[PDB]
Amino acid sequence: ATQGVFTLPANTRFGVTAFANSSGTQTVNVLVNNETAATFSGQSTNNAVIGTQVLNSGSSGKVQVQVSVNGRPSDLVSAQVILTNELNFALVGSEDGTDNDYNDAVVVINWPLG
Amino acid sequence: ATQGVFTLPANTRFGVTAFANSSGTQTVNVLVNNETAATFSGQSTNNAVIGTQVLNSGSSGKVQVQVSVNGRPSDLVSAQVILTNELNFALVGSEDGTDNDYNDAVVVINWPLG
Amino acid sequence: ATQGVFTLPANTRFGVTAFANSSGTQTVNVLVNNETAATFSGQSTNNAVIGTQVLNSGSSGKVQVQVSVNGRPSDLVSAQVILTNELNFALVGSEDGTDNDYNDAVVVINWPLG
Amino acid sequence: ATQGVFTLPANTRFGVTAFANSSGTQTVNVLVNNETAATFSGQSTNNAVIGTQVLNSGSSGKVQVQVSVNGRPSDLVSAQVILTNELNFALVGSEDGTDNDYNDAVVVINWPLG
Amino acid sequence: KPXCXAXK
Ligand SMILES: *C(=O)C[C@@H]1O[C@@H](C)[C@@H](O)[C@@H](O)[C@@H]1O
Ligand SMILES: *C(=O)C[C@@H]1O[C@@H](C)[C@@H](O)[C@@H](O)[C@@H]1O
Ligand SMILES: *C(=O)C[C@@H]1O[C@@H](C)[C@@H](O)[C@@H](O)[C@@H]1O
Ligand SMILES: *C(=O)C[C@@H]1O[C@@H](C)[C@@H](O)[C@@H](O)[C@@H]1O
Ligand SMILES: [Ca+2]
Ligand SMILES: [Ca+2]
Ligand SMILES: [Ca+2]
Ligand SMILES: [Ca+2]
Ligand SMILES: [Ca+2]
Ligand SMILES: [Ca+2]
Ligand SMILES: [Ca+2]
Ligand SMILES: [Ca+2]
Repeated sequence: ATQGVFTLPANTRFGVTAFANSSGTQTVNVLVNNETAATFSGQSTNNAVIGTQVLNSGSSGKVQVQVSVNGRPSDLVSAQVILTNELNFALVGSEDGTDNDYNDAVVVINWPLG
Repeated sequence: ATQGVFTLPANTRFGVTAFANSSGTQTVNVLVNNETAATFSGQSTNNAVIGTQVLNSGSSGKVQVQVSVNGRPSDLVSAQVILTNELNFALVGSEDGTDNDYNDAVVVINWPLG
Repeated sequence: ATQGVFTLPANTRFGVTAFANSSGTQTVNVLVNNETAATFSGQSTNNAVIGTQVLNSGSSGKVQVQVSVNGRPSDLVSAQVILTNELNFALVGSEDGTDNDYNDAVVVINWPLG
Repeated sequence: ATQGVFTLPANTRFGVTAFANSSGTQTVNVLVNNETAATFSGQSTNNAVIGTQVLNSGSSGKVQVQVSVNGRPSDLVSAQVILTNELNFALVGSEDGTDNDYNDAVVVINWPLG
Repeated sequence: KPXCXAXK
């Protein structure tokens, strides 16, 4: 199944933050309606924050996370969780290698903000 | 029900990261086996990453998140989610007022690292 | 925080299924737009299904689960999870006593159907 | 990533319940420790409970859900969620065709029981 | 097909 794709409420601000846990340099692209809205890059094996930004889901609401390591797309796992019918998390893990820890880039999207 | 308490596997490194979305100054305390392991604070209505840290769950694996505003504990909501039977997120929202957006401090714990 | 309340898409069918795990007779009420749409009562310590039904979210989309035992409201915990940006689960646990297993009545809401 | 495999605590009873939403007949097999422990089959477009059973996770705790339609494996999506650090749900969706509703068989595993 | 259930 498709992973890393989330339908947010249209025209809504959201936060996106990425962490790295890999020997490979992670490139995280956050797309809004298939256009790159933020790009984070960095390397860490200690969960360093490699980027954080506030974006808007825009007129379509469509948000996608893509992760690559030196031009090779990583495999993604994802889900959305809603707490108290209000607080939303869209969560992504990714795998660039063979150990299947799925933490090589970890991406957290949260809304609403403010 | 109790919220903001999570049992991690013993002696496991994990990330903890806090975001602020409120006019009130947030204070986030992270306790590992009932000892204060991290304290973050800040004030943002735009999802500032007021703290991020790598901790170790220690001998018991007990992790507790507390949130307060100028000494007033916020009401917490939380859950843990596991993707592909391996990638873990422990999630906390909190409410310091009356609008019930539950985003006033948001805390994400993630493991494994590395 | 409020628990057991979920906003579904309007005019959408959903499944609701209740399981019992307690010495006490569980009564599960499902409200749609603040009006009772289904009620299930039964007793089991072996996860028996005490009711399962297809309901409509109606023009409002507001769904609330309440649980009581011998007339006393149980404490609820709940969350919603979305898989592959499509498949929705609204989950409720409840506690009628002191052991805090939160399984005394368990309610699973799923959509879409068909 | 692998889907439909979950590590439960050892020697723990759990419930497993399957729903159908498809024109195709669903076959759900539930494996514990790599042995088939329950099997359900049926056709519904209205969320029928095609089976529910109580199983023991045994010494391994390894539980796998497989879904097929006339012998053809469906594509699975899955996650595990924990409420109040105690109440566990392992969730599976499956897709037997091309519309990607992922509800064609839905499987919910819950523990603890009793 | 149709009327006897034949299909998928
Ligand atoms: C490359 O060595 C593999 C890569 O980096 C490792 C240190 C580890 O984080 C692994 O999960 C990742 O795929
Ligand atoms: C006022 O202090 C309330 C407070 O700050 C608002 C800007 C908003 O974030 C609200 O959710 C928060 O409780
Ligand atoms: C005891 O009566 C309390 C009650 O029933 C038990 C068998 C157990 O299921 C417990 O969780 C429930 O609260
Ligand atoms: C076969 O026609 C497709 C199949 O059954 C449909 C009624 C619908 O439930 C679809 O999601 C499923 O894949
Ligand atoms: Ca890896
Ligand atoms: Ca890694
Ligand atoms: Ca608030
Ligand atoms: Ca707020
Ligand atoms: Ca109980
Ligand atoms: Ca019980
Ligand atoms: Ca389908
Ligand atoms: Ca279907």
